[PDB]
Amino acid sequence: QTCPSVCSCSNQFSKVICVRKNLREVPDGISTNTRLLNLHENQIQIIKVNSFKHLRHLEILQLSRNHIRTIEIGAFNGLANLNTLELFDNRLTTIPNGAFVYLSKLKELWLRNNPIESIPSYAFNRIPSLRRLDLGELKRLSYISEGAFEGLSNLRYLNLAMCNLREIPNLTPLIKLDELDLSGNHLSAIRPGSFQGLMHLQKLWMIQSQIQVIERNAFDNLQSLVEINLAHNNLTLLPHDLFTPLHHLERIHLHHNPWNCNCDILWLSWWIKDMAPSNTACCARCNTPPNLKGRYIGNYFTCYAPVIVEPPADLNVTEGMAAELKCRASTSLTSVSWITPNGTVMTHGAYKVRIAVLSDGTLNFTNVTVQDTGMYTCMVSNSVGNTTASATLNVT
Amino acid sequence: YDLCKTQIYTEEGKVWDYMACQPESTDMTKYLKVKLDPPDITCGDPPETFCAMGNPYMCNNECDASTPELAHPPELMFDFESTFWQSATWKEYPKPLQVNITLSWSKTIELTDNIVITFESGRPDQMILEKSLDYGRTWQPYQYYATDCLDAFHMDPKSVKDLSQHTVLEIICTEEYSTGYTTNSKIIHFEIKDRFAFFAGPRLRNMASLYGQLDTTKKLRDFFTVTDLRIRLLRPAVGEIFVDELHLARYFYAISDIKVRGRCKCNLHATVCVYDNSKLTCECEHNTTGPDCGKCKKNYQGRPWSPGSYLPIPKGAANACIPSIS
Ligand SMILES: [Ca+2]
Repeated sequence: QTCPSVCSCSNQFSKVICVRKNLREVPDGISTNTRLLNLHENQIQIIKVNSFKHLRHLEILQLSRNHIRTIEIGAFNGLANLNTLELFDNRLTTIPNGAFVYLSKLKELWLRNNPIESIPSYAFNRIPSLRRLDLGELKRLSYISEGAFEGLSNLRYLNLAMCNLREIPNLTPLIKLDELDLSGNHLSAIRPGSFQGLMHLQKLWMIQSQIQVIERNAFDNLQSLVEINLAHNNLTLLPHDLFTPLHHLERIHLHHNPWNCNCDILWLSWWIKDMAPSNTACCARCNTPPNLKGRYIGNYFTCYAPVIVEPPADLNVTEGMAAELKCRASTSLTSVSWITPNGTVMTHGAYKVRIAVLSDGTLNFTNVTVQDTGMYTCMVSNSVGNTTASATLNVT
Repeated sequence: YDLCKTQIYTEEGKVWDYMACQPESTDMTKYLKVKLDPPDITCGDPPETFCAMGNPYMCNNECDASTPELAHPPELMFDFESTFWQSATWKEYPKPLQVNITLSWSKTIELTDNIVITFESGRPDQMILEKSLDYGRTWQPYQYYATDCLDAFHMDPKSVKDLSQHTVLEIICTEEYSTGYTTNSKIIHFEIKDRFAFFAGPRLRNMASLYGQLDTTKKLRDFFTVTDLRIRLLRPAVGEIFVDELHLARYFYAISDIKVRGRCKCNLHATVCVYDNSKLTCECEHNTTGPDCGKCKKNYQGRPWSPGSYLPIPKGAANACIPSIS
């Protein structure tokens, strides 16, 4: 029933608009019937204890584009139905631990464009119901804890864009995570060790993250991945059959990158040709050589099959000793996959348990067994063709 | 270049010494007249819900013309600065959301500073900045702005920094204002000060080099002269080529402020400019007549019409109209 003179209320009092009006303190006179409270573009700095105590039906609370520097402990007390909490473009130096405590309905929380210095351990743990979180545009960020995202087992969306981070933080407690945004950062090079534990992730955004190279078997852990955005990066080439373990993948964004078009970019060319339909996600163009510069991707030029440096030699060895099947390739780009006499195919990406394949392509054995004897074949694959090399192993 | 006529004392009598004139460069947006096509583009009737640039799931704020706090009329684009104008989200898919913002003047105006179009939500993936010297009859393109220049306009992506002193009048397509993950993520610029910098210099102290070229070359002088301006919007900020269909509320146009600074064309004959009957007109001096002082006043037709020149600095050549021969 009650309405403040500064704020513009609606009939039945569900939407309370306080936009454009200048306010230094939180306006007193908000009705209990209120479901939406908009306080965008204001001069409010401190959110006092029990400021939204009587508001039990309030779902969306907009406290964006304000001068909010400090939030008290009992500030968000009394809000049982609060789902969305807008806190973007403020003066917050640190995340208030005592603020986000008793919220069962909270699913969305935006905190972008704030001068937040450090994210501490067990942050957002008191609010596990959260499904969407945005911690973007943190220009004054200097520290990220190990257990920073701990407790957020139900979170699906996370935005760590423009935080100027060099390495991917601990995103392991985010099991249900589907969408991740790491765009506009200072990410040097994507290593295979990174992104592990994000099995349920489908969308990844790495737009203008200053990436220079993507190492072999980097996106192998992201099995359920559907879309990757790697636009506006300093990438020249990609490793052969990188998107092969990613079965559910369909859309890849590779535009605005200095691509060096040659024999090694043919697998990516055929991916756009057949795997991608009438609608293509990217409009990628070459930078080097200058004669091919600015042309759209998608075998006229001279190309050759992969060449093996050292073929696997037949060796006689006894049980217990360490065995090796040497198979080096001419270029580091080629993907090496061994075929055991059992029938199973072993690659470099797989875990190094007993029988393993390293970067050079050598098949290393820790302990030789009876069942291991037979005929071993190595298949070196390139974006143009395939070459095989036969070997016989003797177990005594 | 503020004074027109000064009391001069000669050996034989005492008359006036005529010099080059130039009015003060001020915020021109106060004198323009905005035109939008389609005119129903401004959201309000019926009220619509929009999404901010920050998150695609951030859909809580709405637009309503009936309430002044939620209304976004085109008047806010020229408001003293933040207030912003907004367009209706493209509900009609796959019909291209094309908006034309015609900035009419009905007077010749020579630009002095960069045309800055500060946006509120995203920078368009396809945009053309247009001009007119014939009061809106024909349209000449100033600069093109796109995400992929070779695909959108069939041109090679260039920049003002890549241009030269001999290629100032060249029309280029830039990718500088395409991405939204850098500083100035919501600002579109039309480099005029940088185009003057090829002659004047990086410091802009040696104005004599710029002034000298403007008096000799007519085409260079006409390049900065405008009677009308147009913001040809083609595709809104989508980022990725593959556009969403279920949530069309994410895509729309939003302009915070437009910075159009310059002087009215007086052909170096006037300093005073009166905005009489909703139109800016030159208060003609040096015995000149017309809207831009382009014609000699009858009875002052001794020598043919010639505009004033800046050289020498500061007292430039006026080239005033002399009386007719009996
Ligand atoms: Ca404004």
